[PDB]
Amino acid sequence: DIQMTQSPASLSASVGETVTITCRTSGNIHNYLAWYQQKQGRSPQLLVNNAKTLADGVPSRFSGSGSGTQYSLKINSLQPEDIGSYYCQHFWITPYTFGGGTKLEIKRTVAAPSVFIFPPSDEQLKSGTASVVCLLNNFYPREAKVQWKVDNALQSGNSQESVTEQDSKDSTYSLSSTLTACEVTHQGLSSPVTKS
Amino acid sequence: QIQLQQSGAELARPGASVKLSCKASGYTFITYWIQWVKQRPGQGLEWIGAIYPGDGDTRYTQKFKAKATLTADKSSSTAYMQLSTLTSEDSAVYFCAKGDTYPAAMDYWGQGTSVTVSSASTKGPSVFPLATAALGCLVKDYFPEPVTVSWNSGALTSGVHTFPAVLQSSGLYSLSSVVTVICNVNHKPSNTKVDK
Amino acid sequence: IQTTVNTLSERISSKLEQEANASAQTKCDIEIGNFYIGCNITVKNMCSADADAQLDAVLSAATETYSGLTPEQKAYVPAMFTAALNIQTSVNTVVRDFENYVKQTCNSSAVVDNKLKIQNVIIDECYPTNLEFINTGSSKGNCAIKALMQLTTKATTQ
Repeated sequence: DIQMTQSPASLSASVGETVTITCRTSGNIHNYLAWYQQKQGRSPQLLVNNAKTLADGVPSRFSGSGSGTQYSLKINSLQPEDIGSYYCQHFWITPYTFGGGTKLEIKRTVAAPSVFIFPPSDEQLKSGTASVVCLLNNFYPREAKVQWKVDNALQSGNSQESVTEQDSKDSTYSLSSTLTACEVTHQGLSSPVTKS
Repeated sequence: QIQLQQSGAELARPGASVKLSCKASGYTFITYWIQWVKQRPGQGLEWIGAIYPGDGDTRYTQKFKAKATLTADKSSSTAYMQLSTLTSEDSAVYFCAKGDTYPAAMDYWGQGTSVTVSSASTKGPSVFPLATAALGCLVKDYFPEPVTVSWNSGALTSGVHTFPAVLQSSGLYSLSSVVTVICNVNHKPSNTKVDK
Repeated sequence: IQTTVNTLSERISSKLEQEANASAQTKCDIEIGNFYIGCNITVKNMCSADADAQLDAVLSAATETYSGLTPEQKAYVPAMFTAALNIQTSVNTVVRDFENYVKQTCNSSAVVDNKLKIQNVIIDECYPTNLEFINTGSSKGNCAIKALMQLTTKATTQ
């Protein structure tokens, strides 16, 4: 049974840097190997086939190399559209197995959140529910803190939050927090912005 | 040209059974192997196995040899995967994908079926609105996943951030979608098409 | 040289009709489509339906033909492996090496899971030598026939 070690499981890099993902096999697989790219909540798409052959529509910065037990997907000139997970797959002999996956992310300059706040809409209030929403739009360092303070009281155990994946057009993140004032703490602002 | 259509989002019951359909179009469905891959949420790619629609021949990964039965109807150009004894680990996304005269790499991929196995009941979303400025939609209390959000029937793409849903403690799901500058929420598992 | 090639085709046809119980009138699952290359190419269907038995007979035919080879003829064989399979060997290990090559190659997903009915066989070089492709009827079986045909041709380059 062929086993597949793919390394690394995460990578960060700046636009234009070159990036390499390695797949390692327990046996020789004689270049019966595919690479796939998976963008967030989409189907895998074939990138490289038979170890070295690029697929149709795949840009020139993708390359594949490898011999018997060691195969590599290289991205010279890393682009923000390349954000996602990358998998290898051998087809040397049934059963077919995949790789663990590499999550590609982009290093960029620090970007401060834009903060907006939303009042529980009337319709929700009519239904005996009150959700208040805080949105941080497009910050780069993903590390963020939203603190909730209604009646200037630090609320706790009553908020739920959600981040997106890096935006390919900005390399930034977005964040949404629900309470059923917000104090935003991030390393691109000085004093924690507070909207209420 | 080549299109693989997959069955829509399903709610399965624990310990029962679900049947997934993969309709091929744009090629000779009888000369190319079909393959099935499973992805548990936030996890990597799992090779289930492959069927040869002509012969009807199958190959399987051992793990799934008890869980999944691959069949094909040549008359309809539909491949079928049958899942039995549904545990929670079968809550995942299942992909079909066209291979070659031998299974080989998966060059064209179906869109994927989200299967949630659960005792709970289907519930349609309530879409509450939210106020460059940020506006948005709150999609509260829905089960199972997933809900799709579009803005202006797909006109509005730039500035949109649909967030990963959150599991409110009730066991119902919630997500918000915002855009900076009427929203169309779809929930197939309850056949809901609200356009606030 | 060609005298050796004829022994091989004889021994393959005999060993096949015996252990694999095949005839020139047996139905072919896999049929050879086109053969591409002073050499004379012909295809002989000697088909059956049990791949593993076919592969075992081809190898005993090649083993016998090799062992029968004279000391001088043998010494020439190592060069053909490198030329035909990019694999090195020696007059005391050719046999075992040939059988690993085949076991590995002819049990690959592109051999054994290939549901293609018409198979084409193409070979680059050849030097009036008559060459016979024995269609065994299986991708596994024909896979080993193709391996021997590669060694035979790069043998006719001396």
